[PDB]
Amino acid sequence: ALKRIHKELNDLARDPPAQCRAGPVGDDMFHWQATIMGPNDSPYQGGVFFLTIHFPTDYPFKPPKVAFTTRIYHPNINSNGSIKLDILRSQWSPALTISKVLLSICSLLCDPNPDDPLVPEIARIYKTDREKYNRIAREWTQKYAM
Amino acid sequence: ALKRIHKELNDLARDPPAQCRAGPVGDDMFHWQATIMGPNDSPYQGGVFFLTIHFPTDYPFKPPKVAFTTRIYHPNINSNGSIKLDILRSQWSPALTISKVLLSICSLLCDPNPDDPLVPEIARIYKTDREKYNRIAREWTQKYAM
Amino acid sequence: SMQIFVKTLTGKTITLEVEPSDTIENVKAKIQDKEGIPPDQQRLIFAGKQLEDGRTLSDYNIQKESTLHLVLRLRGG
Amino acid sequence: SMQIFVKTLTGKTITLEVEPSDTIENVKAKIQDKEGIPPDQQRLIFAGKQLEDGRTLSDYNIQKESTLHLVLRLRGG
Amino acid sequence: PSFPHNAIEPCVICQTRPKNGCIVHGKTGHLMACFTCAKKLKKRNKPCPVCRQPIQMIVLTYFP
Amino acid sequence: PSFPHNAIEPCVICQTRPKNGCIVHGKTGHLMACFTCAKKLKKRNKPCPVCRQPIQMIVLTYFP
Ligand SMILES: [Zn+2]
Ligand SMILES: [Zn+2]
Ligand SMILES: [Zn+2]
Ligand SMILES: [Zn+2]
Repeated sequence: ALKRIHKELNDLARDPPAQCRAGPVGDDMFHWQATIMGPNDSPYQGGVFFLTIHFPTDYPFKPPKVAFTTRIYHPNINSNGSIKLDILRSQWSPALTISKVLLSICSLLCDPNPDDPLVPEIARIYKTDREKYNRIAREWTQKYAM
Repeated sequence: ALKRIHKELNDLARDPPAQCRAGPVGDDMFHWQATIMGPNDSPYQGGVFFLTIHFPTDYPFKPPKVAFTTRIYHPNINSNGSIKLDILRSQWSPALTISKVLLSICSLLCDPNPDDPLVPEIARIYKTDREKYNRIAREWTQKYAM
Repeated sequence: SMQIFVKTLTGKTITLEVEPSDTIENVKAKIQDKEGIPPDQQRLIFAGKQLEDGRTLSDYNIQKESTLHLVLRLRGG
Repeated sequence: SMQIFVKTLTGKTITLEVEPSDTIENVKAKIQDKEGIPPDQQRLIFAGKQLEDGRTLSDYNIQKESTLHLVLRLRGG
Repeated sequence: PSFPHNAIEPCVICQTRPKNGCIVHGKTGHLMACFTCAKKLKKRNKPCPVCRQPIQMIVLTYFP
Repeated sequence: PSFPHNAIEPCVICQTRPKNGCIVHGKTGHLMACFTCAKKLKKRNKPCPVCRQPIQMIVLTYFP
């Protein structure tokens, strides 16, 4: 795992995805912090969202544990920062990297799945009143991610 | 075929084998002349043997036709210069090159098969009187290949 | 008309020859031809946005020497 | 003990680690390990002479950085 | 035509061994992991890391 | 670790197309011909040019 994690860290220094950064918290190469900047034109714009990453000992055969530390208004992310996303569970691939996972999560922000939601109340508002969804997401971005 | 034959010819020009040479007869890329030096310690020693090579149109899927021009005393090569050798027939491989075929023929000279011969009379002498076989092969080398 | 780049899942970068009017569907068909990845397993990302199959490169302001980012088909739930 | 070269069927050259006491059988087993060619389809040549399975590298005066030539198993008939 | 310049880069999983563990699925294969890591993927019930097609077989790939 | 520097060289038969036609036999494969040339060998019931094992299948091989 360690050599693969080192390789991913070097890739993030050299050529990170536009809105995404990640690196070890301190001495522990298996515990990272990440940031996603709020995508341009989304209600998350101007926001910085922190995540924790714990690599398992048999990474990359097993997925990293990824959760938001910053509160965010989204149907597939709860207030505890749990991300319900298939690539973090049964649809993980050892060819995915932290870089690709953070880019994948960033794309989930711009295009949520309200049909099979983690937070039904937020999904309901997303489907029925997009401008209300966007208003609340913008308020949460100002309140929690700035 | 033509591009593969050109590639083999360029390899022979650039990195010539010690005791084997081959190249086109004039301007027909599908008709080559080759020379093999008599292997050291064999009764062919100090001999130069001329061969003709005719590449078929579907080379290298089909083998080259290879025949001795120089007369040679051997149980698996007749006085017409026909070589009865499995890699020139059913056991041909498209991965074989003229270079590897000429090396293979050179090794057939030192390691005849008298049990399934092209020339039964020569096979009989090979099995019963090796020194007589070697004497006749040496005489043919002096007479035809020197 | 113009070249665009795709950073594939492994970080390998490939070059496509495209028209700004090309559908995302056609770009995924070209990725399948070069990489043997079925379109339904391709999620293309530009400026953090997933690229939808019936839209065009021009619809996402993808220009000469833009880089598309290929990740795996994903599903939030 | 010593390195020798094999010019394989395609003209690619590989390096073997061997002892002069190694049987030709063992050298072919090492070629199988590196290149996936079964010993019974290997014919090794060192002076226009085929190398026989039960004999050793030392029996053919094969020394440090000698080049063995690999062709396909053949039989005259 | 264009040739696989990335063929000499190491196994994307272990970042050490050569790409000699071909993942076969129907008429196609993805070669980007070593035979050791590819056998781990098959053993641990994983599909192809790159295209998610089931792993039919792992082929120890030689380049003659 | 021995990396395939020869993987970028063209098909040893046609000397034009890339080495993308893997010749599969049991748990091993020889990659030194293009898919087109390899399919010709399989179609005509020819063995592996390099090791003479029968051809189980031809795999169109990608380096993703
Ligand atoms: Zn590996
Ligand atoms: Zn695959
Ligand atoms: Zn070919
Ligand atoms: Zn083979």
